[PDB]
Amino acid sequence: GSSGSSGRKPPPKKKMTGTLETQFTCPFCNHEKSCDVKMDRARNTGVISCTVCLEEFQTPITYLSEPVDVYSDWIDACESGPSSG
Ligand SMILES: [Zn+2]
Repeated sequence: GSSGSSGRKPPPKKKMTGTLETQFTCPFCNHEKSCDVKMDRARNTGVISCTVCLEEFQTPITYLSEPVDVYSDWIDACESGPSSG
């Protein structure tokens, strides 16, 4: 058959994702950091919203919960999980 080989493999540049910035992608319109997560403790209910399509969602949260989790939930809640309240 065929073959050559060479080797050598430099390390990839450092690039991580800084979560917990009250910002997340919107699966509805998808316009990058364009959403705000409202963590209401008194009511223990996190409400998310968009800044392009004008959307909003509500979900039960707690002190331990994070502003990054609510985002994920909103996804499954839309693709399959109609919340009532
Ligand atoms: Zn949107």
